[PDB]
Amino acid sequence: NVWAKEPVLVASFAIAGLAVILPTLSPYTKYSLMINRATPYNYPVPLRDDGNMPDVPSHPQDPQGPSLEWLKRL
Amino acid sequence: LLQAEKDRRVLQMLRENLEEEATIMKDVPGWKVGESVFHTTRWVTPMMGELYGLRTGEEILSSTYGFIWYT
Amino acid sequence: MNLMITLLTNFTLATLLVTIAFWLPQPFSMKFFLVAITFLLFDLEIALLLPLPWASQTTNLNTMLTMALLLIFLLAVSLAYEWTQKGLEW
Amino acid sequence: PFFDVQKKLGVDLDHWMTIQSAEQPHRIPARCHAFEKEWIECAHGIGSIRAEKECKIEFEDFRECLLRQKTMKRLNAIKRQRDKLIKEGKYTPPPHHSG
Amino acid sequence: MSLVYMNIMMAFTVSLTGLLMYRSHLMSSLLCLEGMMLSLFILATLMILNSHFTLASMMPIILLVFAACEAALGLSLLVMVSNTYGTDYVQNLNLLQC
Amino acid sequence: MNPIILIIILMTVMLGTIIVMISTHWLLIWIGFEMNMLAIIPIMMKKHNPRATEASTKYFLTQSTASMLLMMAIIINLMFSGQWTVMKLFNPMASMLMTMALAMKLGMAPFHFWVPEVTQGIPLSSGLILLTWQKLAPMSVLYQILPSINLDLILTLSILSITIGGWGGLNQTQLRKIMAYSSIAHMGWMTAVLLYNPTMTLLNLIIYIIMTSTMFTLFMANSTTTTLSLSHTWNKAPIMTILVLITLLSMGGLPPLSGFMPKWMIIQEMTKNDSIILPTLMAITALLNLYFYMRLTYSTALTMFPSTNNMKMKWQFPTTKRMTLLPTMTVLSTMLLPLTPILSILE
Amino acid sequence: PGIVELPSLEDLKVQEVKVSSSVLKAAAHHYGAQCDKPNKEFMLCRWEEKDPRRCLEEGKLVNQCALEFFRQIKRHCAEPFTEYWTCIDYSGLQLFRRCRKEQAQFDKCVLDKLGWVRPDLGELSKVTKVKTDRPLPENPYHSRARPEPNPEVEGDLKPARHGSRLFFWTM
Amino acid sequence: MFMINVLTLIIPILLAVAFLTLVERKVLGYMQFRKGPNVVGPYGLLQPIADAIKLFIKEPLRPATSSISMFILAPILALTLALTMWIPLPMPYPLINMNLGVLFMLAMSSLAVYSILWSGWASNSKYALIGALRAVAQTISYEVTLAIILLSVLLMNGSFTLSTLIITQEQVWLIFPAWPLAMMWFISTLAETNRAPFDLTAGPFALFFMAEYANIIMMNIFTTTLFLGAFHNPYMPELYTINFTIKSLLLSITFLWIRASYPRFRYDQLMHLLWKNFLPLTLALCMWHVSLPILLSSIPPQT
Amino acid sequence: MMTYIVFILSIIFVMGFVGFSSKPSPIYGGLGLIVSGGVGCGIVLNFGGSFLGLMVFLIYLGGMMVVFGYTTAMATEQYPSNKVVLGTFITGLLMEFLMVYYVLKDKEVEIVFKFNGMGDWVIYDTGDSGFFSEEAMGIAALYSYGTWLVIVTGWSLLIGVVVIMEITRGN
Amino acid sequence: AKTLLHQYWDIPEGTECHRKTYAATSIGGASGLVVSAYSVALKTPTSFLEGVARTGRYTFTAAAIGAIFGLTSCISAQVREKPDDPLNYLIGGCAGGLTLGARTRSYGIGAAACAYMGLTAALVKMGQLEGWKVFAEPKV
Repeated sequence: NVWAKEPVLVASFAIAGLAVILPTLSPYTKYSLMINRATPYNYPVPLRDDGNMPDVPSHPQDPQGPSLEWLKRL
Repeated sequence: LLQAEKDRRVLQMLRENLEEEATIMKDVPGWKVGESVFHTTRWVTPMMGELYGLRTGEEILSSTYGFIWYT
Repeated sequence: MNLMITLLTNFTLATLLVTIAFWLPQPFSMKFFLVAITFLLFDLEIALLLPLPWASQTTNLNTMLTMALLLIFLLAVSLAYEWTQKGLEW
Repeated sequence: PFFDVQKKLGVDLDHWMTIQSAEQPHRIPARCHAFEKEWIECAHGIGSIRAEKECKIEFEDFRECLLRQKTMKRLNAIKRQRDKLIKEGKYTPPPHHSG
Repeated sequence: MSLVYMNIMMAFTVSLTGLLMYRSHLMSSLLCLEGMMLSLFILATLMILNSHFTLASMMPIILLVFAACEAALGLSLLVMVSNTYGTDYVQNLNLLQC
Repeated sequence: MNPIILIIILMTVMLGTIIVMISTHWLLIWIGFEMNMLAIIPIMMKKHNPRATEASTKYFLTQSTASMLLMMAIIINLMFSGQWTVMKLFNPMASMLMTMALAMKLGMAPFHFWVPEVTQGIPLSSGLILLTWQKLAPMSVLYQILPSINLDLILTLSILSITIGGWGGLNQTQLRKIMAYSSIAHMGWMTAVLLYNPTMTLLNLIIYIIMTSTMFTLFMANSTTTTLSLSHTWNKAPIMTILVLITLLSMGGLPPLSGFMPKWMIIQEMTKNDSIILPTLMAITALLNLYFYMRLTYSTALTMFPSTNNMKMKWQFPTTKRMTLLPTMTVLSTMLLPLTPILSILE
Repeated sequence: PGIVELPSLEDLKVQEVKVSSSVLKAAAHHYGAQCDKPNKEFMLCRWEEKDPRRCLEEGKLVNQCALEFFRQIKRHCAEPFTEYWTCIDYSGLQLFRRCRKEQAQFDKCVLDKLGWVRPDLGELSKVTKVKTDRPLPENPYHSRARPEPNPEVEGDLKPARHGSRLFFWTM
Repeated sequence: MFMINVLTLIIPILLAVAFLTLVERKVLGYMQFRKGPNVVGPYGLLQPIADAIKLFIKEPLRPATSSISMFILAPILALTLALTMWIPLPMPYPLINMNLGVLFMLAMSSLAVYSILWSGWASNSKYALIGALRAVAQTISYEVTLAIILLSVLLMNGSFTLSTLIITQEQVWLIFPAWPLAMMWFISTLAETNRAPFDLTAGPFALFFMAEYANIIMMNIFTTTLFLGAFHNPYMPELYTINFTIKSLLLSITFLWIRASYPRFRYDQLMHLLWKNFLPLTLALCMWHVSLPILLSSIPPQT
Repeated sequence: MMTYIVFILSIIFVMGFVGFSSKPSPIYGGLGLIVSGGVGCGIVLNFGGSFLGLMVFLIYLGGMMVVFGYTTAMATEQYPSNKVVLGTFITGLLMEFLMVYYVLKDKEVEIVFKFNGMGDWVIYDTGDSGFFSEEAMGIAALYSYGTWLVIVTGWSLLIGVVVIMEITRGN
Repeated sequence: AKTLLHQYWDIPEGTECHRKTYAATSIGGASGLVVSAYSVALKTPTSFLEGVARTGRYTFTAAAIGAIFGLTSCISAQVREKPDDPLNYLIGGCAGGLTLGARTRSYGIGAAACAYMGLTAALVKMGQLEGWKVFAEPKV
C-alpha cells in the first residue's frame, strides 16, 4: 500500500500513534508521579506539636510518617 | 544549622551597621536612628545595602556578584 | 566578568593577529525569502519547545505530555501544510 | 464588556498567573509576600473606593516594599554624608572591618 | 529606585523616537521596533528578577516570542512591498492619497 | 484564497476578539490585539492590486506600533505597583500611554491618518470587518480601565475626533472615505461618555455596528465607488433608493428615526452633570456631519442624474447578489425608536 | 515612623561553630539522628513568627547542640572520620556516592562503638510534630482591622415602580 | 592563573588546526594513492608551518571593499567565535562550569551564520552575493535540526550542566539508546561545518580557513562528549583525556573519511531532502523520546 | 573593571540604540542592533540572567537579525557620511552625556520621576537558599499551570504561518 | 499649559496691569508655535528658511492678537471701572479680530473675525464669571 508510496511519513505516523497510545497501557506512570512528588524543594515545615494526633512523628527515625522505600529497592 | 548561622550573621550586620549609623549621622537634623521606612511592625528582608552597605567595594562585590560570574 | 576577561583576551589577540597580518606586507527571488521566514517561524516554535527538559519534574505529568505533543503536533501540521501546499517546490 | 465565563464554568484557568502568593510549583514565597496578604485582606470585601481612601497606609507599605524608594533615599543620604565627613577628615573611619 | 531603570526608560524613549522619526528605509524603522522590544524585555526582566517574582516569570520570553513573530510579519510585508516596487523607500508610497 | 482558509481566518478574528473580551491578564489582551492584526491582514489584499498592498502596509505599521506602545504602558504599570489584574492603573503616565495606544488602535483625531487610506484601496468586505471588529476590540478594554484615566485625554480626543470627522468629510466622493470619516466622528461620540456612564458607550457601539453593517450591505448589493454609480442604482432598482434614504437619515440621527436615540441619551446622562456647553458643541458638530449624508441622499434618491444605457441590458437580469442579512439589520437599525428602555438590557 | 527593636551585643555572643563546610556536610545525617530534635522548636518559632531578633534563644540552643554533637564525635571513634571527610572534600561539589566504602567504615565505627543508626531514606522528610513551651502567636502581620463591610443586598424584589420612569414609554 | 588557563586553551588551537591540515592532506593522499607531503622535512609539520607563514607573507587582497571597517569586522567575529567556543567543553574539568552550555553552542553557531552573511554582503558584486546567500540558506536550514536533536538527546539526561552528561555516560554509551538520532545529528554536523558532500561553489582566506577547521574540531569534541566516551575516576584526569582524545581523533578521521568519497549534492535536492526527510523524522524521535521517559519510570535527577 | 559595570554596559546599550536610530543603511542598522542585543545580554546576565539572556541571544541574535540582514541583502540596494544621520548621532551622544553627567555630579535626574542616582548593587538577594535558579523552575512551569497560554501562543504562530503563505501567494 | 493660563486668570481683572499683556503674549506665542508646528510638519517648506518664516509669521500674528486683546482688556477695565461685564472683552475680541484682518491684509476676514472672536471672548469671560468647569465634573 502506502508503505511503498511515502514510507518515512508512514513510519512517523506509526511512532506518533504509539507515542499517543502507549502511556495508557503503562505500569510505571504512577511510579513516575510518586518519584516526582516525593522530591522536596522547599523546607519541610514543622507544625505546632499535637492535639494528641497519632501522626506527624517526632523523631525523624520514626516510620509512622510517610516515607520512601521503593527508591532504594529500584 | 546553616539557617541559624545565616540569621545570626544578618542580625550581626544589622546591629553593627546601625551602631555605625548612630555614630555617623549625629549632625543632620531629624533622623531617627533606626526607622524602617515601612509602616507595618514586621521584619522585612533587608535589601543588600542595609546588610552590605558602606563596606567599600571588595566584600560587596564578592558577596552580591559572586555566584553571578563565578564560573 | 570572568568570561568577559576571556572574551577580552580572545578579542584582543584576534585583533593583534589581524593588524599584524596587515601592517606587515605593505535582483531577487521569493524562493530566497520563503526559506528564511520558514526558518524564523519554526525557530520561534523551537524557542517554545526548548524549556521542555526544564519542566519534566513536576506533579502534573500527563498534562505536560499532552501539551508537549500538542506543540510538536502543531509544528508538524504547519510543516505538512507548507509541504502539501507547494510552499517549498521548484 | 467584561464577561464572567471564567467564573461561570468553574474552570479557574487564568487566576494563577495573576498575583503573587498563589501557590508556586515549589512552595516558595516572593520578596513581599506578607505585605500582599495583608493588603488583599484589607481590600477584599470593598467597593474599590474606600480601598482608595482607607487602605492607604498598608498600600504605601507594600509599595515601599516593592520598589524601596525612600529607604534607598535614606541610605544615599547616609552615603553622601559619609563622603563629605571623610572629605572633612573627622574620625578616619572605623566603620569598615575594624576599629 | 534601582537607578538602572531610569537609563532603560530613557533607552525606550531613544528607541521610540528612532521608531517615529525615520528618513528613508522602512527596515531601520522595523529594526528600531525590535530595539524597543528588547528594551521592554530587559526592563521587565530586571524587575521580575529583583522582585523574586518567581511564579509568573514567563513575561520576558513570551513577550519576546510574540513580538518576534510580529517582526517576522513585518519582514514579509517589507519583502512584498519591495517585490512589487523597485526599492522599499518611505517615498514611492505617496499613492492612495488621504 | 480557499474557503476553508477564510473560515479559519474568521475563526481567528473571533478568537482574538473573544480573548480581548474574556481575559483578565494583560499579556492575553496584548496577544488578542496582535492576533487580531495578524488575522485581519490577509482579509485585506483579498485581490492582488497594489492599492490593497500599500493599505495593508500602512495599517500594519500603525497597528504594530500601537501594540508595542500598549506593551510599554503595561510594563510601566508593573514598574509601579505590579500585578496582572485588569483594574485601576497605578500611574497617570501609564494611563496616558495606554489611552493613546488604544486611540491609535481605534480611530482618533491625531491618529486617524491611516483610516481613509486603509479603507480606500480595499474591497467592501475587508472594510466592513475591519470597522466592526477593530472598533469593537478596544472598547471592552476602555470599559475595563476607565476608573484611572485623566479625563482631559478622553475628552480631548473625543471632541477633536468628532470635529475632524465632521470637517474632513465635506470633500470626498470616495464612499469608503465618507464612511471612514463617519467612523471617526462616531468613535469620538462613543469614547466621549466613557467616564460618566459606559452603558451609553456600549449601546452606541451596538447601534453604530448595526448601522454600518446596513450601509456596507447596501453597498455590497451593487458595487459602487462614487455617487454616480448610486444614481445608476437609482435607475436599475427603486427599493435600494429608499433604503439609502432611510439608512443615511439614520446615520444623520433624526428624532423620528432610530439613529437619534444614541445622541439623545448621551446628552441626557451628560447634562445630569455640570456639562452643558460641551453637549451643545458636540451636537452642533453632529449637525455638521449630516451635510455629506444629505448631499449623498440628494445624489442618490431625490434628484436624479442622467443614466447610461446597458442599464436597459441590466433590466433583463433580476438581482442575484446574496445579502448576508440586510432587511433584519435594516429594520432593527431604523425602527428601534420606541424601544429606548432597552437601554437597561445592557448592564 | 516606628523604630526597630534590635537585640543587644550580649545576646549576639554564642560560641559559633567555626567549622568548615565539607566536614559539616558529611556530618549531616547522624546530626539529624541524635541532635536536631530540639531545633524544630526553632523551626516552628521561625514559621509561626517571621521575625528573627526573637527566636534567637533557640538559635543559641541549636548552636550549642551542634557543638555538643561535634564534641561527642570528636572525643570517641572515629578519628578516621577525618579521613572520610577529606576523602569527600576535594571531589568538586560533594556527591555522597563518591567515598562510599569509607562511609560504610564510619557507619560501622559509630554503630559497633556508639550506636546512632543512619537515617534511611526518606526519613529526613515526613512532616513531624513538635510541641513547644511558648503559646502560638496571633496576627503576626501587624495590621489594622478590616475597615468596612459592604451591606449585602438581599430581600425579595418588588416589580418596577411605575415602569421605566424615563421620559415616556410608561409601563 | 586564569589567563594562563585561557592561553593554554587558545595557544594549541593553531597547532591543532595546522596539523589538521597536514592530516587531512595525508589522509586524502592515502585514501587516494599518494604519499606526501614528506619532502618538506620528515612527514611535513613544517609544511603547515611553511604555508601558514607563506600566506601571512603573501601580499593581501587590494580593496575593492565597501565599509572597510565592516570588511574587517566579519572575520574578526568568525575567529573570536572559534576561540570563545571551547570554554564550557568538558574534558574532565572544563574551563567554565555553567548552568547551561548547549544553548550557548547553538547561539554561537548562529553567530557563525552572521559571519557568513556579513562576509557575503561586504565582499563584492552580485554573483558572489547570490552564492553566499544560498550558503546562508543551506547553513540556517540545519539549526532547526541540530537543536531539535540535541534537545532530544539531552532529554534522557534532563539537565544542561554537561558534567551531568559525563556522569550519565558511565554505564552505556548514549549511541545505544539513540542511534538514529545521533546519526542524523552527525549529518547535521557535516552540514554546519559546510564541507563535502555539501556544496559552497573572500579574504583573509587564512582566517576563514581557521574558523572552518576550529568549527570542525569543536563539533568533533562536542560529539565525543555528547554521544560516547567512558568513565572518569577522579585524581587521574589523564585516563579520560587519553580516551577522549583517541575517540575524538578516530571520529575526525571518520569525518574526513566520509568527505573523501562522495559527490556534492544538488541544492534543491539538499533542501528537499532536509525538510521532507529529516524534519518529520526528527519530530517522530522527539515525540517518542518525550513519551518514553514517562513510560519507563526514568525521568532524570534534574537537581 | 569595577562596581558600576551594569551602568556602563547600559551606557553602551543606549549608545547602540542611538547608533541605529540615526537611520544608517539597514545593514549598519542590523550591526547596531546586534551590538545592542549583545550588551543587553550582558546587562541581564549581570542580573543573572542564567537562562533568559542566553535565550534571547538565539532568537534575536540567532534568528531575527539573520533574516533582517537577509532582507537587507535581497530587497534594498543602497548603492553609494550624511549630515542628518551623523548629526542626530552627535545630538544623541550629547543628550546621553548630559544625562549621565547630571547623574554623576548631582543627586538625581528627573524626567518626571525620582531616579535615585547611584550604581545598583542594590537591590539584590541576601544569599538565599535558591538551589534551582528560580528562573529555571519558573520557566519549568507553563506545562502544569500553563494550559491556556502556550495553546494560544502556538495557535498564533500557526496562524502566522498560514498568513505568511497566503500573502506570499497562498496556496 | 495650565501654569500660564492659571497665571493669566489669577490676576484680578481688576487692574494689576501689563502682567496681563505679558501673559497674553505668552499665550499667543505658545498657540502660534503649536499651529506653526503642525503646519511645518504638514507642508515640507523647501527651503527651511521658508519654514522659519511661516512659523515666525504664525507666532507673530497670534502674539499680536493676544497683545491687542490684553491691551484693550486693561484699558476698558480701567476706564469703565466695572470689572464684571463681558462687554469689555467683546470689545477685546472685536479688536483682536480687526487686527487679525489687518495682519492678513483683507477686510472681510477682519469683520467676521471681529464678530466671532468678540462672541467667543464674551463667552469665555462670562463663563468664568458664572463658573463653568473645564471639560468635566467628572462626577455624577
